[PDB]
Amino acid sequence: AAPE
Amino acid sequence: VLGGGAIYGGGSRCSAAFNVTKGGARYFVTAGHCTNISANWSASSGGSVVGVREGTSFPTNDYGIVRYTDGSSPAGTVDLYNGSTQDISSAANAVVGQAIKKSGSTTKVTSGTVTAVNVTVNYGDGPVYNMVRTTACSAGGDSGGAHFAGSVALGIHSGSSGCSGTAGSAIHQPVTEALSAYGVTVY
Repeated sequence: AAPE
Repeated sequence: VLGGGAIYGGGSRCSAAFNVTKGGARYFVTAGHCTNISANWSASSGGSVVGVREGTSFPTNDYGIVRYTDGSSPAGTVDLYNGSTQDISSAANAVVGQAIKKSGSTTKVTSGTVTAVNVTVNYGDGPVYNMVRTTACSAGGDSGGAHFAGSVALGIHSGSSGCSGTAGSAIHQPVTEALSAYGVTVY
């Protein structure tokens, strides 16, 4: 998971 | 800017979630990892400032709020990127199995199903708590975009672990927590  | 519309600050593009109000003034909420980067926000890369940051929280949560300062009174709607918009008139928490849509400025409107609620998500910056996992596709620049079902505001797009075809992983911050944090309501 990564911030977009 | 309408919900799901592009916003620019710190030389980066994010998306707004929903137009909100308190005290007769207009604000928009977006992702905290976006308002952490800049105090001034524009609706095009080198455009005039439309609003200034009033609060931000990321990590732990992922929400922030920007006060409009250009005198506009935008409609409380979400852009469907097809000439039309979705009117939003309430806010609620999403539930497992619910069909949702997200609107953001990179992948425009995509759709999916909520698979889990109250999830802790570990980003490189730290954990964010009480998140919602969906199967909606998304990509960078979509954070801060609107997660919604019909006229109901559900969440602020935070991030994902990728998408192939229609099988996405969009994660959202519950919008009700940001609305209570700032004493604001959708309209």
